[PDB]
Amino acid sequence: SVYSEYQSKSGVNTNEELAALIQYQSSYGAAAKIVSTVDQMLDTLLGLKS
Amino acid sequence: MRITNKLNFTNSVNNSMGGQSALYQISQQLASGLKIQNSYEDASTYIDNT
Repeated sequence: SVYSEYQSKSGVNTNEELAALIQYQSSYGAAAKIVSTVDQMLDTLLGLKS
Repeated sequence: MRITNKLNFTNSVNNSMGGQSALYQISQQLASGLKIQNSYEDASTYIDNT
């Protein structure tokens, strides 16, 4: 029991749930998608110099 | 509103894990072969038995 309870600590950031979040990260790839669209908007911007 | 969607990510793991723990708890009764093994389950019965 002392092992089990103190095995709980996680100390540093560990993986039980932290492991779950990894699959989620891809969502930012969608966030990056917009950032590219912002650059596409620069086409509209400099198009106005042309 | 916003944080809620992200925490269901947290919650479901908690929910399934808890069910796993209850499954684990049942398995401990298999190991014990007893209704309880301490007082934090039922002291009255625990004491009643004594």
